[PDB]
Parts: sequence; C-alpha cells; structure tokens
Amino acid sequence: DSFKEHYHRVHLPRRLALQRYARQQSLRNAAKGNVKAEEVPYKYNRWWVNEEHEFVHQYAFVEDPEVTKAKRETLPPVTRENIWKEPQQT
Amino acid sequence: ALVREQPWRLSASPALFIQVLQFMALIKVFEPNKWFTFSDHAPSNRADYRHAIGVNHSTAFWGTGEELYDFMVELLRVEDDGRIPTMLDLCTREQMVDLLSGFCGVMPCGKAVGDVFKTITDAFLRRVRNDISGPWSAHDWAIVERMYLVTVLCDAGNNEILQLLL
Amino acid sequence: PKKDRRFRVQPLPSLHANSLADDTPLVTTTRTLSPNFRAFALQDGGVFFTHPSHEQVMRVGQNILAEETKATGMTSMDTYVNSRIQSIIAENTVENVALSHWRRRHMWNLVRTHGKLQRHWGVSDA
Amino acid sequence: NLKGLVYPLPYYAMWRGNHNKYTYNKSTVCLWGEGDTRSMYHQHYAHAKCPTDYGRGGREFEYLTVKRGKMLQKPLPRVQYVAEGSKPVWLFKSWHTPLSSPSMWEREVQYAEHTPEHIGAKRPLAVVAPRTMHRYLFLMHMEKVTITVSPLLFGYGHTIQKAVLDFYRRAISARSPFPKDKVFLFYAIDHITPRIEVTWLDGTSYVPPVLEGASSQDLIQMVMEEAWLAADRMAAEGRVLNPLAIDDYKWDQLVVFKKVR
Amino acid sequence: PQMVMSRDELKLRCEYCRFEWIHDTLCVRCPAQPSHDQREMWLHSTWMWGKQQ
Amino acid sequence: AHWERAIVRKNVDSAAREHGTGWQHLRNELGRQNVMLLPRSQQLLAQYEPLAF
Amino acid sequence: EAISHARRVSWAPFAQEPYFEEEIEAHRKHHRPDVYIYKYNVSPTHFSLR
Amino acid sequence: KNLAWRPKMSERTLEQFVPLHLAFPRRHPNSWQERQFHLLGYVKWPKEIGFYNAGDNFELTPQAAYRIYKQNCDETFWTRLHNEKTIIHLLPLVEQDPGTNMVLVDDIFRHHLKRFGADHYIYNAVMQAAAFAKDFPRCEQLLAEMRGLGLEPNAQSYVNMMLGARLTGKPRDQAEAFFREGIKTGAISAVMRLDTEFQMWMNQLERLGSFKAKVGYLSVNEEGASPMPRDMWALWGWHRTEAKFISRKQMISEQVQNRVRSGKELVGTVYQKARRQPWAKYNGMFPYDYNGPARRPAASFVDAPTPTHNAEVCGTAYA
Amino acid sequence: RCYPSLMREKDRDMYHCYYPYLFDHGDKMSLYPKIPENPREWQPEQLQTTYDAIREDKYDAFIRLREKFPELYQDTRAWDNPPPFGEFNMFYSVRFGMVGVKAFTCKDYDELGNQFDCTAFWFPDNQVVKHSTRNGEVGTDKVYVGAMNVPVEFHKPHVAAFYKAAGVPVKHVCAGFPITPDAYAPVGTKLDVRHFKPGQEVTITFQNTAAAETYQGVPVWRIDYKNSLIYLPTLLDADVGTYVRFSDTINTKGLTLWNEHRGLPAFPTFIPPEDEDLSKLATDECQLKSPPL
Amino acid sequence: TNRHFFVARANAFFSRLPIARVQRSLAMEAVREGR
RNA sequence: UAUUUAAUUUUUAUAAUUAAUAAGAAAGAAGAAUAUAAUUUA
RNA sequence: AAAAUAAAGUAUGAAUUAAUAUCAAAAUUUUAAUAAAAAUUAAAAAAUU
Ligand SMILES: [Mg+2]
Ligand SMILES: [Zn+2]
Repeated sequence: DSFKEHYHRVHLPRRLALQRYARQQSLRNAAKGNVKAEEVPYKYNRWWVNEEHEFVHQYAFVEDPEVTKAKRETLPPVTRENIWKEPQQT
Repeated sequence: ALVREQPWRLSASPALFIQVLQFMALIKVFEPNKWFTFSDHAPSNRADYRHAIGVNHSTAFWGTGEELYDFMVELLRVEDDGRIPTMLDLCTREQMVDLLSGFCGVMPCGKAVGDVFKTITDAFLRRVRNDISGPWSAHDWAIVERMYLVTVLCDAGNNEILQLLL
Repeated sequence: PKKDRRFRVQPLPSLHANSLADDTPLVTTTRTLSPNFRAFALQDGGVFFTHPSHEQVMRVGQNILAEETKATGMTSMDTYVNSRIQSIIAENTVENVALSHWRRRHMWNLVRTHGKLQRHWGVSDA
Repeated sequence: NLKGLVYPLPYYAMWRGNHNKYTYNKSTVCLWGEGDTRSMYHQHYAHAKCPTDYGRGGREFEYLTVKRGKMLQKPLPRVQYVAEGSKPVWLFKSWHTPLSSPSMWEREVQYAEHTPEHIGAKRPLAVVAPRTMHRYLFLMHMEKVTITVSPLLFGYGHTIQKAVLDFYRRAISARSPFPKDKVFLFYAIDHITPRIEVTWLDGTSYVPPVLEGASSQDLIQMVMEEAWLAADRMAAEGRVLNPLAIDDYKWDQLVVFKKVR
Repeated sequence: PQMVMSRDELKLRCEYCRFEWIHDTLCVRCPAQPSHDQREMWLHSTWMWGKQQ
Repeated sequence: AHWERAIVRKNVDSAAREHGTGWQHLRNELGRQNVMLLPRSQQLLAQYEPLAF
Repeated sequence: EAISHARRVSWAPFAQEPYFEEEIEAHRKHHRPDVYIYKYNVSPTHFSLR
Repeated sequence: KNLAWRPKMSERTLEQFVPLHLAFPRRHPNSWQERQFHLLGYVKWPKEIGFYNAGDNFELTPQAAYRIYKQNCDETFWTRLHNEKTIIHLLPLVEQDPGTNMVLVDDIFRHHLKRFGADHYIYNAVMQAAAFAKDFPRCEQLLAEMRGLGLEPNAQSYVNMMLGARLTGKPRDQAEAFFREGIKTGAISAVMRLDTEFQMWMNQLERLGSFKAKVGYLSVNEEGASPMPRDMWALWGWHRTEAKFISRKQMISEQVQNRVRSGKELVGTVYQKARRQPWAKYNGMFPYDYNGPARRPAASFVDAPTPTHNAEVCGTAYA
Repeated sequence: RCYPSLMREKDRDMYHCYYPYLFDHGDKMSLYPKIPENPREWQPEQLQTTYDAIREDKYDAFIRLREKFPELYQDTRAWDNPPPFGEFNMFYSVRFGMVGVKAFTCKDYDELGNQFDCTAFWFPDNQVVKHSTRNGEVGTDKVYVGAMNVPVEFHKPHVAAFYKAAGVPVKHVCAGFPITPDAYAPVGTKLDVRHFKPGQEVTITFQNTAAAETYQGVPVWRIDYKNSLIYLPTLLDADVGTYVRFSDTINTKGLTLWNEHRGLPAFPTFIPPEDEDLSKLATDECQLKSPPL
Repeated sequence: TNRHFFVARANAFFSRLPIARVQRSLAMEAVREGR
C-alpha cells in the first residue's frame, strides 16, 4: 500500500464511472431519434518544422465505428494474388 | 439487441421494459461484489479491485447493466415540455407503478434516481386525477396504495396521495 | 519529543484594527436567523434571549430547501434530506435503528418474482 | 516498458520515456501556446494559433493521436478579392536571386485586380518591407528636396522649426552623402508650418508628417523609407533604376570585429 | 564562463561586452572573444528545495 | 489532559464555524463579558442545545 | 529542404526570437492612418480597439 | 525504474523540459485579484458610470460621458480630443434616438466652436454623428462648411462620407464618387486598383453595420458587466512586463513619455531602435509574487448620498 | 539516433508550418484567426485581420503550383487527401497472428551450400474465437484465436461452457491478440497459413524448458500450406508439442515491417480463392519459400 | 509460469499430420534441385 | 534461526487501465513407465 | 560439467538456542561509541523451500 496504487485503487473505478457519464451523451442523442457518431474534425496542421530545422510529422488516426461494425460483421473479399504467390523481399 | 441494433423495441412495448427492468433488479447487477461473496460478514471486492501485476483481470470491472440502464433511463429522460415521454403516456397505471419499483429496485441504494422518480410520479398523478372521476374500482385503489408504498420506500413521500387515501 | 497530532483550529479572517476600539466586539455573526434572537436586560446584569424553537428553525430550513428546489425539482438527496427534516421536527422520541433497515426488509414489495413462489401480505395456508 | 497494443510507428512514445502508462489527462503542464492556454490572451498566439489546435503540453507531446467517430475534412479556403477567369502574371522567385533586387519582396502571383492604375503601374506592388536605421540622407531615387520655412513663425527652445532646420543642417553638413546642390531652402512670407517636399524621378512628391515633438532623425528615416516605397512604386511603372551607391541594409556584409593584440 | 563571486566583481572588459540576464542570474556576454564571458555564481537554473537548499 | 481539551476546543470551534466565527474570537469575548462557561460546558451546549450556544 | 511555408521564398523548383508581431502589407504599414468608427479602427484591411 | 516517474534520460537532456516560463497552472489566486486591483489605484464604479466589459475593457457609459462633459466643458485640462471622444461616446444614443441626442452633439459642437475657433477633429466627429443619425444632407452641408472654412477634408472625412452615403440607404456611385474624389484629393492613398479597393472598403463597412441593424459588429449588444476585470494580471503583450492593467501613476508616466518630444527614440517611423525583447529581461519572482500584492488603502467614497432606487435595476445603457 | 526529432507544442504555430497554417472556424477553414463577433471583447493592441496580402499570396502561389505541377507535388497530396479508415494504414494497422505447435526439427540448404536448422511448426485449426473490446476505449481491442479441435470431453466443465457460448467448435487452446479496429475478422473465421508471408519477421512467445520466452526478430523460411506447416531458421529451447503464439514483428529499429519497398500483408485475415481445393493438391506444388538471406 | 496456454501440450494429436511424410517430401525436393 | 532476497503453493480459455524492477472441485507414477495417448492382443 | 549416492516421505525422535508484546520490513537525521533508541516520512499479507 504505497501512495499511488491506493490512489488508483480508489480512482480507476471513478474514471470508468466518469467516462460512463461521457457515454450517456450519445445515449440521449440516440433515444430522441438522432443517429450520429459525433464527428472529430480533420486537422490540416500536422506538418511542422522545429527549431533545429528538420521535418517533424504528427500522426492523427481516426477510427470509424460504422466501418468497424461492418468489418467485424462480414468477411473481407478474396486476398489478391500479388500478395502470397510472390514473397516479401528482405 | 435492445440498445444498439434495435433501439425502438423498449419504447414500443412497456411490458418487456418492466420485465427486463425487474429481471435486471432480481440479479443484482449494480453490486457485483455480492456475486462473489459467500459470507455477508466478509463482503468480497472481487469486482471492484484490480492490481497492476494482474489480479482479477477475469473478474475485473464488467460493465454489465451499464448501457442498458443508462439507455432506459434516457428513455424516461425526456424532460422537455415540447414532447412528453412516448412510453409513459402509453403505460397502464399499474405498469407505471411496477416500472417505478423496477428503477427503485435496481439501484444498490434501493432508491430511485431523482429525474426518473419525479418524471414517473408526476406522470402518475395526472392520470389519477383524471381516472378518479370516471369508471373506478376498489382494485384501482390497490394500484394507488402500492404506488404510495413505493413512494414512501424511496423516501419521497407524497402528501397528495396520502391526503387522497386518508 | 514527538510531532504534535492534536487538532488545529482553522485560521480566521484578520482584523483591520477596527476591533481594537472599544464598543466593537471582534465576533462578527450576522446571519439569517439573527434578528429572531431578541435580547432583554435582566435586573441582575445578565441577559435574556428570546429565540425560535428547534422545530421552527428546522421548518425554516425546510421552507428554504423547498423554495430552492421548486425550480429544478427535487433530487434524491433533497428527497432524503427533506424526509429527515420532516421526521426530526415531529420526532417525539430517539431513533436507534438504521434508516435502510426498513427498506431492506420491505424490498419484496419492490421486486416481484414469478407467481409460483410470489410473496403476499398473507402467505401461509394459501 | 511497453505493454498492450503497440503501434508500428517507429518511436512515438520515446520522448516521455518509452511508455503509454497514463494518457487519460486532457490537462498537462503548459508554457505559453501550450494546451490549456487556449483561454488566455497573448499577442503572438492570438494571431499565430487556432484555439482548437492546442495539444498537450511539454515532453508529453502528440506524435500519435488516435480518436474515434467520423472525420470532417472541411474544404480549403478560397482566396479573397479576385474575380474568376482572371489571368494573373506569374513570377519566378528563387534563392539564386539575391536580396539586393526588389524582385524578392513582391507578390509571387500577380493579378490585374491588384495592379493599381492610379499610379503608372504595370505589375502590382510589394507586400514586405526591408528595415534598417537610416543615419544619413543619401540621394537615392530623388531629384529634388524642397524645404519651405516661413521665418515669420518664431519660437524659442525645441520646436518643429528646429527639427526641420536640423534636417537641413544634416543635409548640408560635411559628412552627408547627399549632393548639396539639390537641397533647396525657401523662406515663405505667410505663416507656413514648415514642410519638406521630396520629388522623385517620377514627378511624384512626398511630404513627411511632421508631428508635434518630431526630431531630426525621424524625418530622415521617414524620407528614406518612403523613398524605398517610391523606388518600388516607380519600379512598377517600368523605369530603369540605377543602383544605389550606399546600401542602408547591409546584405552583402557580415558583422566584423576588431582584433586582439 | 568564469564565475565571479558577486555582482561587484563583474566588469565589462571589451567594447562589445554586455550585461544579460540568465534567468535572474546576472551575467556578461561578448559576441566577440567568448573568453570574456562572466557569470555571477548563483543557484542552478533548475533547482528543487530539498535538492538545492 | 491535553488531548481531551484539544478535542473540546475542536468541537466548540467548529460549532462556532457554523456561525461564521471561531474559537479565536469566542474565547476572548466569553472572557470579556464575564460568562465563565468552561469549554466543556460550551461543548455540551453546542451539542445538546444549539439554540443556547 | 527543411524550410517552413512561412519564410519560404517560393515552392517553385528560430530559438533566439520566438514571438513576432504580425506584419501588415508594406504599403499599408508605412504611415497607417486613423479612421474613427465608433471607438474602433477600421481600415480596408484590419480592425482595432484604440 | 518505473519510467513513468524516473525515465531513462539524463538531467542534461531533461532540463530543457523544466518550464521556467509557466503559463497554465497559474500563480495568481483569486483573493489577490481584488487586492492587486486596489494597489493600481483603480476604483470600482457603479454600473451607470461605466464598467469592464467582456474583453475586460473599461468602457464609459453614454449619458455618463455627457455629464462628465457638462461638468468639464470649460476646465483647463479639457483638450479638443476630449470633446470628440465624448461625441464618439454618444453614438449609440445618436442612432437609437436621433431627435433628442443630436441636440447634445450640437451643444458640444457650438461650445467647441466657441472655445476654439474651429478644429478638424470636431467636424470629423459630428459628420460621423450625422452619418449615424442618417441625416445625409447634413453631411454635405457640413463638408461644404469645411471647404468654405479653409479646412482640407481628411481621409476620415471621406470615410464618414462613405458611411453616411451607405447606411442612409443611398446607392453605390454616391459612395464611389466620394472615394474617387477623396483619392484624387490626395487624402486616401489606395494601393490596388480603385474597383477592388472600393470593394474592400464596402466589405469592411458591411461587417461594421450599425447599432440598429440586424448584421454587423456594432449591432451586437451583449456586454459582460463587471465592476472589476476578472483577471487582473491580464496581458496585452508577451511578457508580464507587458501586462494590460498597470498602475495609474504609470499610465501618467507613459502619457508623459508620449507627449514629450522624440529626441531619444523614433516616433512615426517603422524601425523602432529599441526592439521588443521580453525573453531577455528579468525572469524570477519578486517577494510580492509570493506574499501577495502589497496592501494599499482600499479606495473609498466619503460622504456619498444615500442610494435611492436601490431596489431598482439599472437597464443596459445602450439607448 | 533512437530518438525522433523533438518538437514542442509551443513551437507549432503559423510561422512553423511546413504547409500553409489553417485556422478552424468550425463551418469553414481559413488562414485568418477568427474575429470574435462581439466587437467589445476585442483586446487592445490586437489587429483583427480581414485580409492579408502577405499570407494570401503564398497560399495563392502554393495551390496553383500544386494543380499546375501534380507530378512534382504528389507528396503534398498527403496534406489534402488523408487515407480513409481500413485500407491498411501502414503505421496504424496491427493484425493478429495465430497459434502454432512445435512439430519437429529439420534441415535445409539455401541456394548456396549452407546448412540451416529449421524448426517446423504446425497450425492445426486456427479460428477466430472471440472479440473483446474493453469498455469501448480506443486501442484496447483483442481478437482471440483458438487452435487444435478437441473432443467434447476434454476440458474442465467451465471451459467447454465458454466454447458453447461462443458457437466456435471446441479448441484445445486460445490466445489473444491486441489489434486495431480495422484489423477485425468475424467470429469463426478459419485462418490459413499464408496469413504469414515467407519474407517477414515474426514475434514468438512460447514456454521455455520452465517459464515463458519471447523471440522478437525471427524470419520465416518456408511454408507448407497443404499440411499447414511453417519453417523457421532457429533451434528453440522448447519441448516438442509446445503451443507457440505467433505475431508480426511490427518494427525493426526505425523501419516498419510492411512498406512499399519491403512489401504488404493480406490484412485482416487471409482468405483463399473459391476455385482452389486442397484435396486435389500435392505437397510439393503446395510450397512457398523466402528470398535468399 | 503456470497458465493453460503454456502448460497444455499437443503431443497426443501428432498423428493428424504426417511428419515422416513431409521430411521425405523435402528430401525429394533436396535431390530435385541437387543439394 | 530472525530479517532479507529467489522460487513454489501442484493446466489461469483470457492476461496487464496503475505498483515495483496471480490462480475451478486434487494427489499414487508427470509415464501404466521399454518416449506411438491404446500398434491387432485369451 | 555426464556417471554412481542423498532430499515431499509412514514410524521413532534427540541437541545447540530461548527477556519479550501477534512484530520489528524501507529511508532520513539526531542522541555520550553499530544504534533493532528516538522522531518523521513511510509501506512490510499467509505457508513452504
Ligand atoms: Mg488530569
Ligand atoms: Zn570581452
């Protein structure tokens, strides 16, 4: 029983509860008949130059749950023949 | 089924709304700690505890009744006066009582949530004040009385219903 | 020698030196129920205070609570609190058993099961 | 110290010391322009940053951001104050071109909408100006400098009269690069707030704003800066401009220090 | 750079030498002839309480 | 002897905190007006007779 | 190369001073006239409180 | 070796990450805000008199400003800029009721014209007022009075001509004419061709639509009403040296610096020999950064008359 | 070296952007900071910019120079055209491995005379048994792969129950793979062996001869996709019959495993063509092999 | 480490693949290319 | 022998939201023992 | 370091040792000489080898 694992002992269930309180938003944005995944804006400034003058890049990856729900639900199409019949060059 | 891929089904028929709510109160989903407790003198924390070296990864926090209960609260969460809740003007009075006792029975406290309780009770009195003028029976008193018993149980006593019965 | 673990009184707002002047007490209590405590002067040199009773003060509290909750409605905590004010005004006795006990024993009213084993207000020989 | 899902990107977490182990904050420690400084005012970051674009603070920095929901790619901005169908003139700016020519400082794409026909201008004007301190008047693109003072107006102590005539004193003094035959002084009869008028090779005449409490070098530098603006302006007409004997911005120079022993 | 004992022991040796502030620590920098650089000796730019008094 | 009078002081002080003052003034002006209520008694009044306190 | 859009001369084929004040166009920022509107500065280009 | 706490990086590598100019986890508590308000010599005024609006700016109320005028008309310190500032303060009142507020503008006008023979400021100001009051022929009349008087109509005067020509509901080519005449005159210096730049001006004025209109900056009426700015350490600059709220005996000193002649440094020029270097200056905390802003006597109102209508609420004074 | 370049958050602002900096007004993106509609909240010494000829001309030049020279600027197209979801994002995609068995040991030669000691692994039945996303938190998703079909009476009575609930045939063994949302495959998917390309490097987790071990670099040698073997050039310290958990080694020192030069994986799962039937197909013609090391 | 994935072993099922057949098959492929 | 470390408490379907640098019915042999989960076997 | 021998075992059953409270884990300074003595912060479960 140090400081920190007692801290998380108490607070991680509270973080879970708090994000549950975050999930109910979508829920009354469901119940009233709206169906929308709340969108995340695309950020055009991901390319930058720092003080030592070199190229720095930021990676933003956006997960689409309507794609995921389709991804798990049905098979992918047949693997193209360029893939397995030719090896991966080392 | 009832939340993600078929959101309309609970709103359409209150019957299974109450049935699901009561089953969900019967197993106690909001105190999983007593799923693992063999002696009530020593309450077991199996559900609420995790350590980083891996104890209780399998018995860890299972969101179980989370989505359901939050959803079927938010079906009753229409506080907007623009449109009244669509199921509550669909329910039988006895049904209103039984789903109030549903909400009152699910929570670990044994007390209903304020918005829900207010909503249902205020929806009930506006039916009682209507139906007492029309065709009425002694059984329809049973509905009212075991409404007031729940109303006392959750600790907001109704002065109006009590002064109706007395 | 050990570190002192006795309880410490909270700091209190510093005086502006106005208090130093006589006829100005350095206790400042001007509060909601203040005007109701009426001071009378006894022949002894002692004083005589007239105050509203216990249940009157708590009834005032109840009125203020209801009057703040008329707008947004009454939340569960408000419900429980109003219940307890309402009980302690009418008390006439002392309460020694947990408030939840009655609810725990009466839970069968709330959650009804199938009708085979369903429990009623009379049970035996039926 | 990585556990759980690790992304194929080569080093994202390496700067916070190789781990993913907190990540649930929306709030970090911040210098100016860092995240939670959205809501505070600053000169630089009011015009240099969008206040949706503030990421997390110091060494925990976003190299990799994974969020869920739909993407909004909002369309790029369309450029103001030009009609469609308009055919601009195109320029080639290069590092090959040194900074000594005005061909570095102007619009790269050049429309006919942005070309003033007020002045004779074939190509539009520049957007960026060079900055130095002009210690002296040197004849740049000017052909005449007229200084008109009415002596009737009289004052004791420091006054604008003193400033303008100090402008003159500096113009005609021994160390002034300005050729001293083209500085003209006029005594006027009726009560003139002394003005300085410089006429260029365009026939255009500029009068600097002699302000209350003006001094000698203010007018000098005003004249010189406006002289640059006018060199460019005349350059817009198609005049062929001779190179300046003295360079006020030292482009071709380095700061040189004297020796040791 | 050489660390002077206090601010009084700090002089400007050349024509181009300047007084500058290194985070509340007064110092002298010459853009030419860097051997003229002088620091006032004082606390580190980053110090905690237990770590530095 | 010290622990317990510390407890008593704490209770009377918090009971004064509910009224927007504290032990620090209350002691002085129970001294000034010559009331002579021992702090133990002030605790008894704070807990069993809030109106009198 | 390593150069940013700002400070880049053309797309055709710093630590010592972190903050800037934004530049108005060259012919605009040489003498920049007052125009009273109701206690604001209005130009063809910029606004201000003054 | 937790690496969330004690990472594998040397202190030499890591000491760049120590914030010395720290922004968000702020060092100024709330209790100080009022204190640091008092030491700067600022005074809390009632809502009628003025207030610190949404940008924490102290704006002086109209009908408050006019009373300040009517007390200070003949005062020695009252300069000709104070008059035009007063008139500028009266403009929303000018629009929302032109009948009873143009009389005020004319009072200031006549009084100004007899305290000083004539001024450029005053004519700009009142033709702006007449522009907002939508009396256009008044604008031409006034301009003719300028030219007849020997006054050279200013660039601003032409912008006022354009404004009056616009919001009086009169067509383009009556504004266009003002712009072209103004640019022939050598008042407006426009770098672009006439058409596009007139487009620019009109596009600025359409953003600036009036106090009575449905779309415009001036048409926005909401005002954060505060007696005190809710951040006292607020910044117009970069550094803490450049803070927005400075002491009054400082704001005397900078005004003294402004209205005294330019012998050391450049006025009007874009060079500015002394370059802004906030990062170069002292970075460190003073004892008032710890113990709080120094205590000064709270600014008090002696012998104020009793508050009649204390129950009544002040209406937002935009009228 | 083993650190990337350090860029602070303060340092990303209009003057540091590689491409033109864009401000977001929320219905529209512009290059001018949003001018607040309430004019009285304008701060002093602030220029509200409605137009700038300096920053708009560079944008003007940039855009045109893009459409006018599309062949030079194709990398610039990354700015305006982000990859949509799925579609095998090189940096964002993590797929699952499968559960093998250490079958036997063998020896091969490459093109030159070189003795290799191969270890041959067997992939008896690999099916996606379970999906677990933990409370919907991002980057938390697992796919559970089972192997080695096993009679009804084998497992303890609580294991069989699990398999009955899933619907998947009863397996000897299950292992979880953390993966990204795009890499999902439906429950009960038969996994083939050529899910693993013969050129790649594989992460291997197995039991030592007696704790768990992880080998993070090991290249694939050869694949029998008839008998569902896979060959590897290593001698493991492991009992024959040990269940071995496979994964793709997702980065080798700054280099991604999958890239245009090196190659591309069959992404969520491999699927066989409809026209092939392995019951007609011999062992030798069923062979796949690496390029020479 | 005592978990189920690690402790359980597949020995008993090894008749499901012909080990001896594949070794000889790659012997054939050894003499076909001539190692 | 006390502390201290290291291992174990005898298959955990599964592992890591944090600390520091993880656990389902039971004991003979874990083998019916000569490495096949029966080499046909009276 | 391979080979031979010996350690869970049923039965018998000693000896050194013993001021102790269910114990005394980690760090810091102090105190008349290690200081398992103080104080403070802290973070030592059970059994077996
Ligand atoms: Mg005693
Ligand atoms: Zn030097």
